[PDB]
Amino acid sequence: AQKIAVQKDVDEVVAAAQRFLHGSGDEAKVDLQKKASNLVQTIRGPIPAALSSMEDIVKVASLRTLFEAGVFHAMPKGGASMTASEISAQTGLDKGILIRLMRAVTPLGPFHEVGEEEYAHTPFSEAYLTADIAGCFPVMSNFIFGPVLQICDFLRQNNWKDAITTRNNPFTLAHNCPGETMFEHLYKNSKNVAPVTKAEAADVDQIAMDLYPWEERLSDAKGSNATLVDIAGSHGNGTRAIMALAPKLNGCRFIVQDLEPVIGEHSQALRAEGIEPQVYDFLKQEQPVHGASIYYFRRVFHDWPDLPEGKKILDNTRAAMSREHSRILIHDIIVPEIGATMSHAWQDLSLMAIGGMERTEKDFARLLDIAGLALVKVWRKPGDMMGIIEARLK
Amino acid sequence: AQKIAVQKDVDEVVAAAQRFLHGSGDEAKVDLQKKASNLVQTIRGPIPAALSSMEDIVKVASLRTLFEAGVFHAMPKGGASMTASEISAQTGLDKGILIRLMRAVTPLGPFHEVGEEEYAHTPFSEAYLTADIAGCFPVMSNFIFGPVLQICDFLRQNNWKDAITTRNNPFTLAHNCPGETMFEHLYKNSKNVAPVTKAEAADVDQIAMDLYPWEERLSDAKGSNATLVDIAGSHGNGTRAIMALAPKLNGCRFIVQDLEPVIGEHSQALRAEGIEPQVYDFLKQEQPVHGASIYYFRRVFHDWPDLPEGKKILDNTRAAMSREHSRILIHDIIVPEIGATMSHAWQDLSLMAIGGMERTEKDFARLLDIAGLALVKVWRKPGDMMGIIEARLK
Ligand SMILES: C=CC(C)(C)[C@@]12C=C(O)C(=O)N3/C(=C/c4c[nH]cn4)C(=O)N[C@]31N(OC)c1ccccc12
Ligand SMILES: C=CC(C)(C)[C@@]12C=C(O)C(=O)N3/C(=C/c4c[nH]cn4)C(=O)N[C@]31N(OC)c1ccccc12
Ligand SMILES: Nc1ncnc2c1ncn2[C@@H]1O[C@H](C[C@@H](N)CC[C@H](N)C(=O)O)[C@@H](O)[C@H]1O
Ligand SMILES: Nc1ncnc2c1ncn2[C@@H]1O[C@H](C[C@@H](N)CC[C@H](N)C(=O)O)[C@@H](O)[C@H]1O
Repeated sequence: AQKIAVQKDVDEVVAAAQRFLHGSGDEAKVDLQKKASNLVQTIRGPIPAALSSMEDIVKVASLRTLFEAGVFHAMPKGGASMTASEISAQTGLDKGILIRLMRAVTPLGPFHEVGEEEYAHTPFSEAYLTADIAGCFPVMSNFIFGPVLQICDFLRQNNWKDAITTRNNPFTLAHNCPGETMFEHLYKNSKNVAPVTKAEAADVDQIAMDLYPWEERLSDAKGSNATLVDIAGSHGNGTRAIMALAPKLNGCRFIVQDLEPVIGEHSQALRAEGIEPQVYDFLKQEQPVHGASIYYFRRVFHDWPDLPEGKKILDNTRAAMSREHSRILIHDIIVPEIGATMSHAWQDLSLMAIGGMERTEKDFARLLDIAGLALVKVWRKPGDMMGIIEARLK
Repeated sequence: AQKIAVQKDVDEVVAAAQRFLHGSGDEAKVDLQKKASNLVQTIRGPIPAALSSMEDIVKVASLRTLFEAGVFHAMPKGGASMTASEISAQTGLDKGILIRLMRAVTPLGPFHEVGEEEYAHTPFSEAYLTADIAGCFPVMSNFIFGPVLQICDFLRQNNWKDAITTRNNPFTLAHNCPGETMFEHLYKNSKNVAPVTKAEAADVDQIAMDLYPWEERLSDAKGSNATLVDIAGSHGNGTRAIMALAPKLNGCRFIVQDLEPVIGEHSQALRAEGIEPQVYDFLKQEQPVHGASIYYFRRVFHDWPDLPEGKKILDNTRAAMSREHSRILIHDIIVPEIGATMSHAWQDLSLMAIGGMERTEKDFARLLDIAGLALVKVWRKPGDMMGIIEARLK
């Protein structure tokens, strides 16, 4: 047979493993994870591997059900087992459904099938209980997955032309709410604000904030100029990072603006840590606080297309700047023009469903020129997916 | 670090590989594919691996869009490349959308990113163009995936109780058609009949038909008794298999019954190969042809719950039998009670969305007793997922 295929792929895994296990602080790790995948695919063969999409779908379905139904929380941590019966008992999910669902997440899924109707946690299932995953994953599976699946349906309505807008997209199609942006439609139900703000807090790859010199720029600023605004700062974790990074400071104003339901959830937590909670909308208003150090956008612009909303953000902010004292900092993923990762692809293509997108370097170039903005410098410590786009008035 | 984790998992892959590469005609292969997956998961780590559900989702989305938009067919086979521009040109899918979508299916996806806006087929993407995958995959992604994703939503409506029925399920919820069974709602639009009949024809794991002695049983039958009926035979590929298996025959009637839109698509193809195309409905009618060799159900019962429809099938067929001359053959997956595969899980849990299910041996036991039917013998050549349930009147 073509068992030969397996050998070559095993060899490469073995090879790539050896490399990974004697480098330092990267390409090695990614390459090995890639050669590891090739093996699985090669073992299965092209035709059986095409069935992976169906397998993948039920697994995401069943994981989502199980997590919502309280199964992850009812099951004992540390790998102690529990029965179908005892689980169903504590959650009220149909023991027959639960048994069937479990089959999707034991054979390889993050659970362990100890024995007949007997299941256990592993660290991979327990990872779904951590702040990052537990804040992120439910929101995505309740509100985003179904839309991403309907991308095909939306573009088919336009004979594969790009009709996507912020208010007419696979999200509005799937949740039947044409005209509303994703945020608008979620915040209308107030029960959603807390989960969504937690999801907005999720930072799985640990964003690097020592990427650009805060201490230097902010404390070379005299008086009213010395003040940073985290626009759409949400929680404010970005601000707190910055503040931690430079305490080499005087009395410096630190403001976190965002919509009202967001400002509610985090306000007095922010007053506490010493930050001004300001309610602001960069779509219906011009930027209030004038002539500041820098106006800082973190994981904001990828929510938006270049026009209309993209230009209006930067235009409503040009209003309150200073030709040479203020500066603008966009902090977001910079997609390579070749060799994108699945980390790149899943964030970008999810946004696609709500009319957002992740931007190339040349994509950020277009955005700046459109708003008559001059690129000062792009900060990136490569081996790191996010850079900062620094810019000024032309 | 815990680079140790990678080593142990590499070792096991290497080990399981060596075993697989000196067995014969199985557990070896599955175990290696399992240890291969562990490695990928271990390399990524529990928290980053939880993000695999999001990655998996966009990949299925983007594959579905690309295949529908005609990209798989526009691209040259054999690994010759083609540009974003030349592809968009031949399909009219937005070159900007196409570029973004491609990122989900190059890094590991079945395509190869030759260079900037330059992509190529590999045998893994070309596999999507084969009869099995190309008949199966579109139907699933258009009609089934979205429902499977909404399993959680449906059961949440019932506080995780099992409300699922053949006409009230995640399918009726997602496609908004409460009251219709999956088949009813698809056949209402006649453009769907041809794709769905091709999907029904899909047989990816190559079902074993030499599993039970046709030559022996059929040709020990005198006269009007000697006649087999493939109920819901669709295409009739099952019948043709059987006929090929025994030509050691006299003039033996071979009938393939199914609903009308199915009988249309395949009728004169079946008359041709010498088979009686009969229109029949085992929900609204009793079984016409009386006292036959055997009544044969292939990949039928997993479309149905035990009651109502399950019992009514066997009851409408008991009508036309012979206490000791006729026999009933259910041919379907037999789920193990432990160590289910993802192959088991994806078929069962998809059905779950339309109120169907795959059955245990003890599950088939319940079904038989409920219809007052006696188990003669279960045929299985293990290492093979499907058996036959042979049964008679009690
Ligand atoms: C789900 C709601 C939001 C959290 C608001 C989110 C919006 C953001 O602006 C954002 O930063 N996000 C995430 C960051 C992250 C990075 N590592 C772990 N989490 C994230 O998962 N989901 C989102 N995201 O991004 C891919 C979305 C995609 C489609 C709709 C909405 C969003
Ligand atoms: C999609 C429509 C059907 C083909 C009618 C199908 C019904 C069957 O009875 C069947 O046998 N099927 C398949 C067999 C197969 C085995 N290996 C490759 N294909 C299959 O994919 N899809 C289905 N299937 O089963 C998991 C479904 C699941 C949910 C709804 C409908 C179905
Ligand atoms: N019209 C709007 N005006 C101002 N902020 C908005 C608007 N729409 C959405 N947002 C906020 O943009 C933020 C997007 C967040 N994902 C980013 C928050 C934060 N900068 C972070 O990096 O995590 C949310 O907090 C939104 O509430
Ligand atoms: N009420 C019904 N009565 C008779 N056949 C039905 C009914 N509903 C669905 N079917 C058929 O059941 C079959 C299910 C197929 N997946 C199986 C066909 C074939 N036995 C095979 O193994 O591939 C389809 O051909 C349906 O048209």
